[PDB]
Amino acid sequence: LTWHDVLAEEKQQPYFLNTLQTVASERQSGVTIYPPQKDVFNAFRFTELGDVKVVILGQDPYHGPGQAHGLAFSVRPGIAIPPSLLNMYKELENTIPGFTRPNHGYLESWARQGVLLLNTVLTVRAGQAHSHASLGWETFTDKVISLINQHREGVVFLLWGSHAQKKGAIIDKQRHHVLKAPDPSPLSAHRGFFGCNHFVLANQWLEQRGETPIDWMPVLPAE
Amino acid sequence: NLSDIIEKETGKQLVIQESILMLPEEVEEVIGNKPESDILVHTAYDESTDENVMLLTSDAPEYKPWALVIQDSNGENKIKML
Repeated sequence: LTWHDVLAEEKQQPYFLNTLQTVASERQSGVTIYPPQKDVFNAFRFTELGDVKVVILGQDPYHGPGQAHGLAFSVRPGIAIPPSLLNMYKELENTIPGFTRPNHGYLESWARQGVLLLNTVLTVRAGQAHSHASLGWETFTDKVISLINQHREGVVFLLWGSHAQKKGAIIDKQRHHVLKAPDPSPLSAHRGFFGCNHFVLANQWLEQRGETPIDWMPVLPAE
Repeated sequence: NLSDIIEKETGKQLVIQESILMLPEEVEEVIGNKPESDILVHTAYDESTDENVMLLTSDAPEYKPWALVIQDSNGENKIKML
């Protein structure tokens, strides 16, 4: 069960080719888009289908230079921790034993442990937030979540904010564990995200199923 | 641009780190006023005061300024309609 195996038929779809072609055309026309084309599918690269244990949905990649690199919420090394990720940290410190706030926002180690850090829209025009929505990525990421709901069993979904929560409609809630809560954005963290305990609840669900829990402390690769 | 609108109301020069999309119902509670459409919460951090300056606008490509929210080290907002 790999991505190339289940997504092969979807790569052929007219709407999908339309999207990649629009993005590519814009890049060719001098429109800077993030992340670099080489990093657009990193989430699937780092986390294969049989390895998906936790699914955390984001919206679109960061629109600033050097921030995004294919993973949701994660920023490259040397980039300031974005406010939301910071609040994700504040909740982890409060709940996960042994967790101390990191000094970066690079989450490759999460992806390596089975956390599919997926943004619903995989690209953005530099400087303009949400510039690539209603362009095809949503349909694609809808199928991706549909494929996970289908071929897998017991995956714990972490849906933050009402936008993300809408994608729970295609997830059988008896087949998969779905945890809802408001977005970790400073504006909304104080109405349900803080104290949601999503991280510890996620690991408890993973241990009560034979799977090895996630070590939420992110690590930095050398040099 | 959006960064100037932040400097226009607060006098502080900050870079927008993230822009989180939010539905009318979500921002209705916190702000205490339901917006006409989807809102983008443009968030910038100001370590100088440990505050979070959030510039809320309508969705792309209009980005019509809706309000300015400042949150302090106590998670308390200071809302200002634009």
